[PDB]
Amino acid sequence: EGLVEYIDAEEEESILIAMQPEDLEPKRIRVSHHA
Amino acid sequence: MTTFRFCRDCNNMLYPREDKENNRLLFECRTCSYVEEAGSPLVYRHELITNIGETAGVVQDIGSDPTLPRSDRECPKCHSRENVFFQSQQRRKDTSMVLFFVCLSCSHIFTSDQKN
Amino acid sequence: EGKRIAFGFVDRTLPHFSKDDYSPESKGFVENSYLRGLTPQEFFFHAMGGREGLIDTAVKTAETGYIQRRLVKALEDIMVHYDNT
Amino acid sequence: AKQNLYNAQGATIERSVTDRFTCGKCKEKKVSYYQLQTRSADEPLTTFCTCEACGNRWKFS
Amino acid sequence: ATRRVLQEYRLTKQAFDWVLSNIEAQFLRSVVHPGEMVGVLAAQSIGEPATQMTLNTFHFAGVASKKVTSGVPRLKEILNVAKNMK
Amino acid sequence: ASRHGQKGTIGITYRREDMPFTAEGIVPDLIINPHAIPSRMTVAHLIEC
Repeated sequence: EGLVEYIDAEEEESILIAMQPEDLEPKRIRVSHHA
Repeated sequence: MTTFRFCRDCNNMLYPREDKENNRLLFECRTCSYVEEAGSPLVYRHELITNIGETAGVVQDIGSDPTLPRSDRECPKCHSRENVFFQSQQRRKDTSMVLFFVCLSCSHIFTSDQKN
Repeated sequence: EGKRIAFGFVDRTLPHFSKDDYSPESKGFVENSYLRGLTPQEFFFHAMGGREGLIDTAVKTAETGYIQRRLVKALEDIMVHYDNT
Repeated sequence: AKQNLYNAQGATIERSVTDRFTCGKCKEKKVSYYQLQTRSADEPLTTFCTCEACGNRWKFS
Repeated sequence: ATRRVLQEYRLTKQAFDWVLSNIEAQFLRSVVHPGEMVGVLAAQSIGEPATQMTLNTFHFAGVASKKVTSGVPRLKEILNVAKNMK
Repeated sequence: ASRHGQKGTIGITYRREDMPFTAEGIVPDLIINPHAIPSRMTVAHLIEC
């Protein structure tokens, strides 16, 4: 259904990944990445 | 800046030759009879150290690379505030950390170093 | 190797960053503590830092052993005599 | 001439300044430090302290 | 020295004789005993810290502009009497 | 061995009478030394406990 994708160690050179899902919206120290 | 010149007959590069009785330079093809008249006494050039300003390299369709950062600086030409920015893409050891900005709309190149 | 975490990929250090990033948190800086907890990226960088020392021990054991044997074999027959020489 | 005279100099190894360790040679606490995970991970980090006033060096582990 | 004895220590005659005798006795027991195998002692003394030297060799690796050989490779080159140093 | 790189050997065994006890009559099944915590920085052992 195009919901997940298999990525090798070469295509990874041309992608961007948000580690937590909540990092995609606009204790420890977690920084808001500028991307 | 010396430029290669090809013979019009067989596409081979033209070798220089001298004309003593008229004292003039010519370009001849060693395979055929074509001879052409040299326009300048500059035939070869050998520089040693390159005083080349750093270049952003390929620019075409650079706005579709999603691993390239962004900035909100204002365009000096089209007055747009969205652009892509990156460091010099020539990989010399001693290159400075001077940025390069490519505008999103007008595709205009500029730098963060505004030296007069 | 005496430097910050170099660019393993092209113009970055990890797929979660952006090209040409020089911020400290992106080049292997851990601002947390063992009591607080480490985030994944600084955890990875800490892992590489530890791997370096592990390798160091595991091999230079053998090199030092060879040097020690050569040294002891070279000098094994030297003795203080009754002439004090 | 000024630029050449500046460019003929060597690398200055300026070390971190601190005032906690006491030197054993001149006892001036202006002793620089450097600490790293170098000893076997069975033991904690190793520090090396160098006095910037006299040139003394020592190690703590 | 005389001033040090009379002004800093204030020793008497008995204590002075005791100090001189004790100094001579403790010196005479420090000479090396004939028969000692000093070669293996020296080799062990030099090569035991060489085993631990590996750990902190790369501290100069913390300075990139100071890429000068020291540590295990430098000791190796000194021992081999290499004719082409790095 | 525990799950944090802290392993050892049994050095002596005691009976329930010589074991230090709490006010509730509980007794430690084993006793380890605290000189093993600082240089190893195994805070996860303490948190797991």
